[PDB]
Amino acid sequence: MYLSIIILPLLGSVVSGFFGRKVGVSGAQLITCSSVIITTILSIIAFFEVGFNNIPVTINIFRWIDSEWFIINWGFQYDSLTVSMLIPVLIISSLVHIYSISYMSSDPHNQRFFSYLSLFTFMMIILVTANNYLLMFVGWEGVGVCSYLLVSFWFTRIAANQSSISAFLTNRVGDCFLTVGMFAILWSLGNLDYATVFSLAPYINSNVVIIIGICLLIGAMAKSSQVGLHVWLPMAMEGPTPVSALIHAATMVTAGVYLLMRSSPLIEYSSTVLLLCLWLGAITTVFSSLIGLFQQDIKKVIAYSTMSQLGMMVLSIGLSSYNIALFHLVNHAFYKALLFLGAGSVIHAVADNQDFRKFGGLISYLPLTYSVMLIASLSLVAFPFMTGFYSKDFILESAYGQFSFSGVAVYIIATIGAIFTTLYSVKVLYLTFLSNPNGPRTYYRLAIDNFFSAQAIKSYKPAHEGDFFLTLPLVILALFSIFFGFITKDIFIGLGSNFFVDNSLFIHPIHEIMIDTEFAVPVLFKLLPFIFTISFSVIALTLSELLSELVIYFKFSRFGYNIFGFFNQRFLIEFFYNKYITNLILNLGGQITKILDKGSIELFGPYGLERGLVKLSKNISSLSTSHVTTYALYILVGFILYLIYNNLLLDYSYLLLIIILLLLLMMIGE
Amino acid sequence: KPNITGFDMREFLRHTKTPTYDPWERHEAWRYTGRFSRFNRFKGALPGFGIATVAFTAYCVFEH
Amino acid sequence: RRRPIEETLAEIGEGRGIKPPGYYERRAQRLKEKYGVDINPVCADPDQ
Amino acid sequence: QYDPPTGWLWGVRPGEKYQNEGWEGPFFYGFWGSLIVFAIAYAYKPDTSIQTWALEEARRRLEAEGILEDPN
Amino acid sequence: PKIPYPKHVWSPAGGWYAQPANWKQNTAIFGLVIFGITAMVWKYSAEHEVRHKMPEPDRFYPSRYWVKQIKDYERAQKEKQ
Amino acid sequence: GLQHYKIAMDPALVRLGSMISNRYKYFRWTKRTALVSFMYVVVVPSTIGYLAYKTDGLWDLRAKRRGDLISER
Amino acid sequence: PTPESEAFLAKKPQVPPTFDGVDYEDNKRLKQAQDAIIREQWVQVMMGRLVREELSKCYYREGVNHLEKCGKLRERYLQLLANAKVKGYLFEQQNYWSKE
Amino acid sequence: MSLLYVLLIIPIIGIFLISTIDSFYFFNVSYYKKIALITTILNLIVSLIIYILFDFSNNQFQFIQENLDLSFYDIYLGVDGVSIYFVLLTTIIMPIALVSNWNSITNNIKSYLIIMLLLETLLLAVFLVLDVLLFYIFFESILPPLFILIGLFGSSNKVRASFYIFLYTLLGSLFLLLSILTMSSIVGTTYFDVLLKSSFEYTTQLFLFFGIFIAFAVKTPVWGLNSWLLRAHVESPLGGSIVLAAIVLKLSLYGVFRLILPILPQASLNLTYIVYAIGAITVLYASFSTLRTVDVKELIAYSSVAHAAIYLMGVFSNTIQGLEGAILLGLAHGFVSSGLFICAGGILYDRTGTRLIYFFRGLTQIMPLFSLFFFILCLGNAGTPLTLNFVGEFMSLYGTLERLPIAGMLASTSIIFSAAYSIYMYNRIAFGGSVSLYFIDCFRDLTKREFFILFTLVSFTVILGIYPSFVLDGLHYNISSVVYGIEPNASYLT
Amino acid sequence: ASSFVIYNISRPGPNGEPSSLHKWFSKISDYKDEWETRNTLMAAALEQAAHDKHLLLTAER
Ligand SMILES: CCCCCCCCCCCCO[C@@H]1O[C@H](CO)[C@@H](O[C@H]2O[C@H](CO)[C@@H](O)[C@H](O)[C@H]2O)[C@H](O)[C@H]1O
Ligand SMILES: CCCCCCCCCCCCO[C@@H]1O[C@H](CO)[C@@H](O[C@H]2O[C@H](CO)[C@@H](O)[C@H](O)[C@H]2O)[C@H](O)[C@H]1O
Ligand SMILES: CCCCCCCCCCCCO[C@@H]1O[C@H](CO)[C@@H](O[C@H]2O[C@H](CO)[C@@H](O)[C@H](O)[C@H]2O)[C@H](O)[C@H]1O
Ligand SMILES: CCCCCCCCCCCCO[C@@H]1O[C@H](CO)[C@@H](O[C@H]2O[C@H](CO)[C@@H](O)[C@H](O)[C@H]2O)[C@H](O)[C@H]1O
Repeated sequence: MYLSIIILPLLGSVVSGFFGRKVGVSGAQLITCSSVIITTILSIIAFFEVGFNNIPVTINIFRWIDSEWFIINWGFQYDSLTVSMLIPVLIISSLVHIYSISYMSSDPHNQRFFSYLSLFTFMMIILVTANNYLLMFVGWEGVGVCSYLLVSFWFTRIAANQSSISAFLTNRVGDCFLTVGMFAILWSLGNLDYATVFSLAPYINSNVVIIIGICLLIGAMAKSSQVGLHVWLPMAMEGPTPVSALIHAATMVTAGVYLLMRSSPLIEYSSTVLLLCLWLGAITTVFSSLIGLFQQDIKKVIAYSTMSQLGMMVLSIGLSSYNIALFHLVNHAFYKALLFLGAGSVIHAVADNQDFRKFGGLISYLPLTYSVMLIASLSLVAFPFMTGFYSKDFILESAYGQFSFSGVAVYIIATIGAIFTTLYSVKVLYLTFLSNPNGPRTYYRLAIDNFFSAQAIKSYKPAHEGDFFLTLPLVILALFSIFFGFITKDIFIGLGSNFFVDNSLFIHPIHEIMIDTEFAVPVLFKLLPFIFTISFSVIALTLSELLSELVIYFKFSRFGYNIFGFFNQRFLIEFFYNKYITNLILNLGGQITKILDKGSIELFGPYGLERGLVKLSKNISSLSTSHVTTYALYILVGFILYLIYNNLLLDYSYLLLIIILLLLLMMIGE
Repeated sequence: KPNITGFDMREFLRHTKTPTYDPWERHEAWRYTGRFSRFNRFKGALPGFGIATVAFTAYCVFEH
Repeated sequence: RRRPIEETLAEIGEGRGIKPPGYYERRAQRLKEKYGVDINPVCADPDQ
Repeated sequence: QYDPPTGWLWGVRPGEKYQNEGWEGPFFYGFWGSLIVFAIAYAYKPDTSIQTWALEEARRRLEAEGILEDPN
Repeated sequence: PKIPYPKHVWSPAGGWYAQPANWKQNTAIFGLVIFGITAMVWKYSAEHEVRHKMPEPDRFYPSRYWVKQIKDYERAQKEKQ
Repeated sequence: GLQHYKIAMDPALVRLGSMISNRYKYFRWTKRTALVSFMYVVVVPSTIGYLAYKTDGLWDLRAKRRGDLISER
Repeated sequence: PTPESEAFLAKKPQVPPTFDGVDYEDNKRLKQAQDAIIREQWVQVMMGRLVREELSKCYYREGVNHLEKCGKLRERYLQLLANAKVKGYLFEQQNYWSKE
Repeated sequence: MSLLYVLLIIPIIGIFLISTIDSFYFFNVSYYKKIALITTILNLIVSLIIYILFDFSNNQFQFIQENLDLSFYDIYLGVDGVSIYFVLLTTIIMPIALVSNWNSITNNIKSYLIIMLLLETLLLAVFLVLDVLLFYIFFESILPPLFILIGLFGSSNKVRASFYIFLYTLLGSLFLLLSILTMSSIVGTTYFDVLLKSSFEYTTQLFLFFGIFIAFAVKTPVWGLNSWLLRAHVESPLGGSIVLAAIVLKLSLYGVFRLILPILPQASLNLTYIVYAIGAITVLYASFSTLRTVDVKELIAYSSVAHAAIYLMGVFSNTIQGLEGAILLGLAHGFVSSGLFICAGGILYDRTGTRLIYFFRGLTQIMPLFSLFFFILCLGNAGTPLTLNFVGEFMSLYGTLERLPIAGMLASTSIIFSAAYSIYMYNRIAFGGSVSLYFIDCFRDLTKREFFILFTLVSFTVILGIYPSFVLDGLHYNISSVVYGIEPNASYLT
Repeated sequence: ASSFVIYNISRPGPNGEPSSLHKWFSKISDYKDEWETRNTLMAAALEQAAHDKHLLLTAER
C-alpha cells in the first residue's frame, strides 16, 4: 500500500502524456483524476496507520548511488511528519484535478495539462517520503521541472516564457546551495540518510552545523519564496489558475518549509540559523503584505498573500516551534487553495479579466463564490475560531512568548504585517463583489430587462457561476476552512502531545517556549491581533465605500505618488535584478565572446601567428632572386658567421639574440 | 509660476466628485441604481448571518 | 621504487589526505600552538 | 465537441505506408536485439563486485563483536 | 469557437481536441493495466515494508490483513496457553 | 546536400551572422581591449589561483565533532 | 560465525596487506600485495556501512529516546568514519615507514 | 587470437568489403551503408560479450594474449574496469553516428563510411593498448581521418575548422610526446605494469606534469585554448560531430588515469590548485559565453567545454567519489551531447539549412515529438536528477569540494549556469512564441529514423541515471588503484 | 511483463543453490589464474628488455 501511494499518480501521468491519443480528453481526465483520488484515499488511511499508532514504515527498493561511504537508496520512510504533509498535498491535488475539468474544458490541450498535474503530485510525494536528502532533492528538482512545465503551459505567450525562466533559474540558485549543503553533510558524516544525520547531529562540530544550516536555509528561500529569492513566485501567476492553486500556493511553496521541519533534529543544534530563520520570516511577512495592498491583479494579490504566510512558517521555525509551523502549513493549503479557486471562478465569469478596476457588483451574480471567499478571507485574517485562527495567532503569541528582543521585535513586525493583510483582504472582497460595477455592462446585463429585440435567444453573457466540477471543490474546501483547525488542534498544538515523538519534529528542551506561551503572554497581546483586524477592516471599508475621496488625495500627492508606486513596483527588487544582475551577466557573456574568444585569444594565438608568419615568410622568400652573384655573397656571409662564432668563443646566447633580431627584421615590411 | 497648460493639481482634486451635470450622466446611471444601489450591494454581504443569528438564539435559550 | 617516508613528506607535506601514522597527535600540537585551544572530541556514548 | 484524432506519424500520409530506408533491419534486430540479449544474459552474470566480497567479510568481523548477531 | 490547427501534426498527447470514438474501450484497457501494475507493487510493499512496532490487537490498522511481517507476528501471537 | 524546406532568409540577419563569423579579422589592440583582456585572462585567474593556494588543505570536515577544530593547519 | 562463502575463497588474499619484504620485480607477489591492501580498506568501509544500517534501525525503533539507546552504535560508526577511507596502495607501495 | 583483437579486425574487414563489392556487381550506395552498419553492430555484440565475461574485482589486465616475441614497437591489448566502459561507449555510439547521418551525406559515401570504420578501430585501440607510447600512437592516429572528414563532408567554414583541429591537436600532443619519451628513457619501457611500479623523483614528476597537462589542457579543452572545438564540431558533418564530442573528448579524460594518477602523484597533488584555478575559470567563462552564442550547433559545442571542466576537476580530487563521478560525467556527456548535436546538426540544419537561433521559434507547435526529446536532452545537459548527468556532476563536484573547497564552490555554480543556457536555448526554439514567420512552408516532424536514435540515446541517459550501479560496480576496485594517500591507523600494517 | 518474468526466473533461490544457467555462466568465465600467469610472464620479459635497452644504449664509447 505504502509504495502504491507513490506509484499511482505516476502511472496516470504516463497514460495521459504518452497515450493521450488513445484515451482522449475524457479518458485522460478520468484516469488522471481517478488515480489521484485513489491515492488520496490510501493516504488518509496511512495517516491513521502511521501517526495515530506511532508506527513508522520503512521500505527500501534498490540502491541509487553506491560508492565508498556513499549508499543512497530508492527508499521511503513514512513517519508522523510524512503523513502530515501528504494530506494537504493529496486532498488539494485531488480537488484541483476535479476543478480543472470545468476550468480547462475549452482549452485545446487537456491531455498535456492533466499529465503535468499528475506529474507534479508524483514529484511532491517523492519529496516528502524519501529516506535521504538526495532522494528528497529528486522531488525538489522534479517539482521545479513541473512548475516550469505548468507556468509555460501556453508557450505561445512570451510573458509566460519569461516567467517560467524566472521560476526555473531562481530555484536553481537555491539548488546550488542545497547541493553545497548536502556536500557538507556527506563530507562530515559520510552519508546523507535522515537516521544517520539526526542520530549523529548532537555531536558534530558546531561550526559544521552552521554551514549545513545556512545552506539548507538559502535553498529554502527560493522554494518558499522568502524575500531574498522571491521574485519568481508572483510571476508564476502566468500559468493557468488551477496550477497557481496547487503548485504556487498550496504545495511546492511549502517544500522549503518542509526541508527545515524535516531537518529539525539537525538545525536545532545551531541557534545561529534559528535567528536567521526567524528574521527571514518576519521580513517576508511585511515585505509581501505591503506589496499585495497596492496590486491591481487579483492573482498577484493572492500570490503575495501566500508569501506572507510562508514568512509566518519560517518565523515559527526560527522560533523553534515546528509543530506550530506544520499546523500553519496544513491549515493554509486549505484556505489559500480556496481563495485561488474562488478567484479563478470570478476570472472565468468575467471574460478572463484579472483587474479589480474592472470588477464591481457581482455579489448577486456569484453568491456562492462570494461567501466561499468570505470563508477563506476570515481564516486568512485569522478571525476567531476559524481554521487559520489556531495556526496564525499561535505564531504571534509564541513570538512574544519567547521573551527575547528578537521575539518581541518579530511580534511587532508580524502584527504590522497582519494589519496590511486585513487591508488587502477588504480590497479583494470589496472591489470584486461589494463596490459599484467598474466593468462593461455585458457582465451585468440580464434577460429580465430587455436590451434586445431580434437577438433575445443569445448574447447576454451575465457573469454566471460555473458547473458542478467547479463548485464541488469550493464547497469542500470551505468546510475545511471552518473546522479543520479545531478538529486537529490537539494533534499539532497540544500541550504535551506525543504525535511527533518518533523524532520527526525534535525540539530541544532549551528552546521550548510552549508553557510560557500558554501562561506568560499577557491577554492584551494575546487579543491584540483581533482588535486590529476588526478596527482596520471597518476603517478600510469606510475609506473604500463611504469616504472614497481621501485615497484619491493620497495618490495625487507627490508623497503618496511615490509610496504607491514603490509598493506597486514590489520594492523595485525586479528593477535592480534585471539591471544589475541579469543584464550584467549578459554583458559579461558578450565581452568574453566579443573581446576575448573572437578577440585577443585569436590575435594572441592562431590568427596572429597566421598573419605574422605569412608576412615573415614572404620577406625571407624575397631574398631568393635566383642570381648566382647574390647567392655567392650569401654563402660567404654564412661562412663568416660560422667562423666568428667558433673562433671568438662568443656566448651561445649572443647567437640567439642575432636569430631573434634577424627573424623580427623580416617581420617588418618595407 | 503656473504652467502653460491650465492644469493645476489642487483644482484637479477639487473636481474629484460626482459632477452636477454630465453629458454621459445617463450612460452611467445604471451602475448606481437597482442591483447597484447602496443597500442592494451590501444586502447580502454577510450571507448566513441572518439565518444563523435566529438559529443560535434558539440554542441559546436552553435554560427552560 | 620505494623511498623513505621523510623524503616524500618534504616535497608534498602531511595533510591533503596524506595522514602519516602520528598525524593526529602532531595536529593537536600544531593546533594548540597556533589556536591556543586543546582538542578533546566528545564521547557520543552516554555510557562510558 | 471533440475533434477526431489526426496527424501523420513518421510523416506518412493517410494514403501510403512507411517505406523502409535500409537502416531499419540491422538497427531493430542487431542493435536493439543485442541489448535485450545482453540484458537477459546480465541477470545470470556472476557478481564479482568488491562490495559483495567486502560485505561478507565485514559481517564476519562485526559478528565477532556484539554489533552483528551470528547464526552460530 | 475552436482554434484552427494543422491536421497533419501527430502528437502522442492527442493534439488540439483529440477524443477517439473508441476512447472508452482504450481507457478501460489502460485502467486494467494500471490496476495490474499497481497490484504488483502492492504485493512488493506487503513483503518488504518494515515496521519496528506492531499494532494493537483491537486497534484499527487495516495493514494487518496483507503485510507479511505483521501477519507473521499476529499468527505467532495467536499461540498461547 | 539534401534540399531543405523554404526559409525566408532575412538579408539583415544573414549579414549579421556573417558579421559574427568574420569579426576576429578586425580585432585590434587598443587601450580598452588590452584592459579587458588583462583583467579576464590574468587578474581573475591569478586571484582564484591565489586563494586556491592559501586555503589548500586548510579545512577537513570528516568525523570532526565538538571539541575538534575544522582547521587542519 | 556466518560460513565463509565459496565466492569468498577465490578472491580471498593469500598474503598480508603489506609491501615490506616484497620483491617488486616478482610481479606475482607484488600484485597480490596491491590486492591485499585494497581488500582490507574495503572491508573496513563496508564494516561502517553495516554499523550504519543497524544505527538506522535503532533510530526508527527508539524514536524519541534514540539519544540514550543507540550510543554504542554511534561510537562504532564514528570510530570507523575517522579511520576507514579507500586510499589505495600507491603511497604505501612507494614509501616505507620504519615504525621506530 | 584474443577477443580484444577481434574488436579491431571487424571494422577493418568492413573497410575491405565496401572497397570490393563494386567488383562483384555500379552497386547501390544503400548496399555500402548496410555493410558499414552491420559491421558496427557486430563490434557492439563482441563488446557486450566481453562485458559479460569481465571480472569486476580483478587487478590483472584481462583478455590479454601471450606475445612472447618482443620488438621495438608491439601491440599489447588488455582490459581493466577503468577502460571497459569507454570501449562500450565507443561501440554504442558508432552505430548511431552512422544511422544519424544516413541520408545527409549524399556524395563521397564510400569514403565517408571508410573513415568512420577506420576511426572506430583507432578509437577502440586507444582504450585497449597497455603501453603509453602505443596510447600516444592511437591518441594521435585519428588526426588524418578527421582532417579529411571535415574537409570532404563539412559545412562552409570547413577548411579553417579542419586546420584548427589538426594543428592544435598536433601541437598540444607533441608536448605529451616529450614527456612520454623521458619516462621511457628513465624506465626502459612504457608497458603499464613496469611503468606503474616505478616512482619518479619529484622534479622529474613536476616536469613530466608540464607536458602531459599542456597536451590535456589543449585536448580537454580549457577556455583560452578551445577555439579548435568551436570550429571543428560546428563545421564537422553530423556524424563527425557525434564522434568528436562523445569519444575523442574523452581520450584526455581516460589518459589521466594512465599518464598522471598512477605515475606522477606528488606532482598532481602539489599542482592541483593550478588545475582547479583553470577548471574554475573555464566553468564560468565558457558558461557566460554560451549564453550569448547565436549558432545552435556552436551552443552545443560550448556546453561541452563547461562539462569537461567539471570532470577534469573530478580526476584531480584524489577522492574515490570524484574519480568515479568523472567517468560517469564523461559517459553521461557521451549520450546527451550526441542527442543535442543530432537535434541541432541533424534535424534543424536538415530542414532549414541554417544554424542561427534568430530563425527558430515555436517549433513545438508543428514538431511535438522533436520538442519532447529536445526537452529531455536539455534537462540532462542541465544535470537534472533521473539522468546519469546528475550523478556524475554530483560526485565530480563533491570530490572537487573535498580536495580544495573554494574551487568546488565556484564549480558548483555550474548548477545555475548550465541550467540558464539549456532552458534559454530550449525556450527560444521549441517555445518562445508561435511557429516562426521565417518558415515559408511547414516542416515535417521526426522521422522513424530521427525518433529512434533520439529515443535510444535518451533511454541510455535515463536508465543509467536511475541505476548507475550498472557502471559503478565495475569501476570500484580499479578506481581504488589510482588514489594517493594514507590514513594514520589504516596504513603500514604488521 | 517480460522484465517481471525474466527477473523472477533468474533469481537464485531460498538459500544459495544457483540455477543451471548461473552454473554455466560462472563456469565459462572462470579464468582462475590464467590472466595472472600470462601477465606475470609478459611483465617479466618487458622488465628484462628495459634492462637490456639500458645496457646497449649506455655503453662505453
Ligand atoms: C562545506 C564547504 C566549506 C567547508 C570548509 C570551510 C570551513 C570553514 C571553517 C572555519 C572555522 C575553522 O576553524 C575555526 O578557525 C578559526 C580561525 O579562523 C578559529 O576560531 C577561534 O577564534 C578565536 C581566536 O581568534 C578562538 O579563541 C576561538 O576559540 C575560536 O572561535 C578556530 O580555529 C575555529 O573556530
Ligand atoms: C596555441 C596557438 C594555436 C595553435 C596552433 C593552431 C594554428 C591554427 C592555424 C590555422 C590557420 C588557418 O589556416 C588557413 O585558414 C584559411 C581560412 O582563413 C584557409 O583558406 C581557405 O578558406 C578560405 C575561407 O575564405 C577559402 O577561400 C578557401 O577554402 C581557402 O583559401 C587556409 O587553407 C588555411 O591554411
Ligand atoms: C590564453 C592564451 C593562450 C596563448 C597560447 C600561445 C598563443 C600564441 C602566442 C603568440 C601569438 C602571436 O601573437 C601575435 O603575433 C603577431 C606578430 O606578428 C602580432 O600580429 C599582429 O601584430 C600587429 C598587432 O600588434 C599587427 O599590426 C600585425 O598586422 C599582426 O602581425 C600580434 O601582435 C600578436 O598578438
Ligand atoms: C593517412 C592518410 C589519411 C587517411 C584518412 C582516411 C581516408 C579514407 C579515404 C577512403 C578511400 C577513398 O575513397 C574513395 O573515394 C573515391 C572518390 O573519388 C571513390 O571513387 C569513386 O567515387 C564515386 C563513387 O560513385 C564515383 O562517382 C567516382 O567517379 C569514383 O572515383 C572510391 O570508390 C572511394 O573508395
